[PDB]
Formats: sequence, structure tokens, C-alpha cells
Amino acid sequence: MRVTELIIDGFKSYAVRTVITGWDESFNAVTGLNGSGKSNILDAICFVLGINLQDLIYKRGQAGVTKASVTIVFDNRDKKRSPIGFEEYATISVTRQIVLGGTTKYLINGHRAQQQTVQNLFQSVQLNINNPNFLIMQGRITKVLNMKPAEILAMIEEAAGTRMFEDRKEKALKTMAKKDLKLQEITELLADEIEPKLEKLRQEKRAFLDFKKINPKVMNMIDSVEKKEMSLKHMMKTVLKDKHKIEETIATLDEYKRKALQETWEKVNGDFGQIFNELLPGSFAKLEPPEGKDLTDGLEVKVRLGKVWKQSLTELSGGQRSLIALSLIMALLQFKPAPMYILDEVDAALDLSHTQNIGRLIKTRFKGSQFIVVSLKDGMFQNANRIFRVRFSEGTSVVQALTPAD
Repeated sequence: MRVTELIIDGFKSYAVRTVITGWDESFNAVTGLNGSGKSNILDAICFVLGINLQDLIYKRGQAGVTKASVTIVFDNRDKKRSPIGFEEYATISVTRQIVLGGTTKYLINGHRAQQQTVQNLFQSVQLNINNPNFLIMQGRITKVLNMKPAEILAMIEEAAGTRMFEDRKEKALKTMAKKDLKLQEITELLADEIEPKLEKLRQEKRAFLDFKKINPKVMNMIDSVEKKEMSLKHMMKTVLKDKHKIEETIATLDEYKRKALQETWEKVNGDFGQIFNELLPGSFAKLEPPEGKDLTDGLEVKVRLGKVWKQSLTELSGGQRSLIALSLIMALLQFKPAPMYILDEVDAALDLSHTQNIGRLIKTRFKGSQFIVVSLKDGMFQNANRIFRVRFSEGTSVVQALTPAD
């Protein structure tokens, strides 16, 4: 499902009921540097999705407005991507409301719904509200640029799905820990408790036969502890074989983990360089282990600016660093896909041509997903199919909808 309509009423700078309609299925751009209305559109979308709420009302809500409502209207004609249990609806609308005191209620298609129902709806179409895989904000770019090689790898390990192997390896390690401990309990009991009692007992019997009393049950005590020895010694050789079996299992786990990480590394590395080449024509990039280490020890971003390999991301300009981090983020979207993606103010250091390159990539390489790009600066992302310009007029934010190529 994709967005077709956004209705904001009494929410933040939208004092009056405001309907923003005609959202494109592929590439939308929300602009408006001055004022708060442009960013308020994103806050309204995040509010319905579920990312002191009385402050979100028009005046918190000390002035006239005392109720706030936001409604997202989804097109649901593509039944293949329809949320399960809602296939009959050609259109699904989710509404969230605020009243004084900051309590909220949800509506689905005009009928009251539980919050869990709305959350289960969004997560059924891979809009992970709890861990947003669809929200690319400026902080994510800054975070990626400062990631150490171990953290870059962790990003790749997640896409490879190697937690599968790591959970198994953690189980076997707890198992082999109990096995290892068992031999220590055996060796303590055997060497320090069973073997001394047995040789002392054989010594008493060896004092008695020599030319007086011996314990009548000495024959039995000998045979009793002699059996306990043969049982412990065989357990030694058995628990060790279990320990060997776990080691061979873990090595097979690590091998399949390494091979799965290798396939994901090559897939990401290929897309990452091509995406960066599209966003910054004439340049290239790759993920490579740091000088001297291995894949298991982490991955590192190497950038070729023009014909020059750069030693550090530190050496890149502001715009080049944003494009490098955005290229890596976009190269990983395929592993946790979403029907909708939101790009929030990543264009501070960018030129117009860079935003045009991002826009072309959205319409082609990422065709099949709906992109909403909230621009920071005006006049960016001009090749968007639908552009919503926010201004402020008569105490409320007003949105002008445009369709380039008229």
C-alpha cells in the first residue's frame, strides 16, 4: 500500500483542517524551509504511524483548538501488498486524534480501532514501527559516517542474517561449557576421592594377607569402588567425545556464517559502488576490511574521489560525505524492504544536481516503493513527480501541490 492523501486538523501549525491529496506512487517531495509546516507534515505522518501529546495541538492547546486529528489514506488496490485481513478495502485510512490531557485514540476507516490493531496492520506490510526500516533521517547519515569497522560489519551481518548462526553457536558454547565443567567434576571425584579410597582399601587388604582383623565387607568395598572407577573413566572418554562433537559443529556453523557473510558483502559492495557512482558521477566506493585485518574483524568504507583513492572519510567534503553515507544506507534497503521510504532533510551539504541524482535513483533503481522526500532547502528534488510546497498564511500552514511536467 502507498499513501494517496494526508489530512491534518488542529495539529501543530495546521490550525484548520488541511487536506493534502494526490500523493504520487513513487516520488514525493515536501519542501518549505521557512516556518514549521513542512517539518510538521512529517511529524503528522510519524504521529499516525506511532513514530505530553497535548502540546501537539495547535496551541498546546491553550487557544481555541482543543482537538487534533491526522489521517493517512492508503491506496490498497495492489492486493499482493495489502495488509492481511484488509484485502476487501480498496482504500485504508488510519486516523489518530489528540484531546486535552494528551490521550489518543485510533480510527481505521472511520471506526474506532485499538492501537495494537493499527500497529499490527503497519507491521504486516513491513512498516516496522518499533524499529523504523523506512525512515532515513539526517542523524542516520551522521551515525554511519562515524561508525567504526566493527559497526559497519554489524550492519552487514544483520542484512546477511547471521544471527541465525550466532544463536546456534551461543547454544553450543553453553553446552560445551557444561561438558568442560563435567570433566573437572569427574577428575576431582576420580583423582581426589575415588582413587585414594581405592588404593587405601587395597592397602588394608594387602596388610591382612601378609603374615589380626580385616573388615569383612572389604571384598565388596573394593568391587564397589572398582566399579565406580570404570564408570568414571568411561564417562571421561565419552564427555570428551561430546566436546569434540560440539567443536566440529561450531566450525561448520562458522563456515556457513562466513560464506553467508561473503555473499552479502559482495552484493552490498556492488550496489554501494554503483549507487555512489550515480549520486556523485565520476567517483567510486567499496567496502573493504581495514589494512591488515579480515572480514570477521570489520568492514570499512574506501572512497575513490575522481581518480584518487582517499585514505579517510575525513578527507571528503560535506556533500561527498552525505552522498557516501546515503549510498550505503540505500544499498542495504533491499534486505529489509518497505512499501514506503521517508528521506528527511539530508540535503544541507548537497547541490541541486545531487538531489536530482537521488531523485532519478528513486524513480528507477527503487521503483516499486513510495518515496517521500522532505527537503531541507528550497528548490531541491525538482524532478519529483509530486511537490508539496508549504507556506504560512493567516495563522495556518498552507500546502501548494504541484505536478512537474504539468
